[PDB]
Amino acid sequence: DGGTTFEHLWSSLEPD
Amino acid sequence: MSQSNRELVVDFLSYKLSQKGYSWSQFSDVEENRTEAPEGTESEAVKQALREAGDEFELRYRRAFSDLTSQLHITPGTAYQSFEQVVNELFRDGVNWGRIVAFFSFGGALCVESVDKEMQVLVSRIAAWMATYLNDHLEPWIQENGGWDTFVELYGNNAAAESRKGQERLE
Repeated sequence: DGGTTFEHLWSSLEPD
Repeated sequence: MSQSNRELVVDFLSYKLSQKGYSWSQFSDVEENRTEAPEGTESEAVKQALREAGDEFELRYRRAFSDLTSQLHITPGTAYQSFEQVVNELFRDGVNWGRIVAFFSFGGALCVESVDKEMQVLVSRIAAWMATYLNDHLEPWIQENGGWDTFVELYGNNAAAESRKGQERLE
């Protein structure tokens, strides 16, 4: 997994 | 949250006006007071958590929400009901776990433009309506994990909130 905190967060959070 | 999440809005609008190298809280002068309701805990770290992350994701959606706020062009006497219509839609697409920092992005883009229109009085009104909505529909639903304190958990372990004391050595 990426574990890049913000990048991963908003990647999964973007398509709700 | 009530006043805490309201001052969260105030500094967040300051961070938006920092695009210009400016703050409306300079006019308010309350950057000296250093209140902001941080509890001296970790609820302080909320604004920094929403700053780094919220503004990171924002950039793409920032120009997109600039095109939203182009419709919400803040003219002399714009009814906030137009913003309330966008906030209405915002709730229907979700209870706003991430769309709530995007709620701060809409009102933030509005407050950049309304200072730009010398409607800094409308900025303090936008901060009022934002704070209203926050304690109205969002506050229980987010406060379960903080809503914003989730971002705080991922970015800081509140290890700095432990070391925030520091004063144990004085004894």
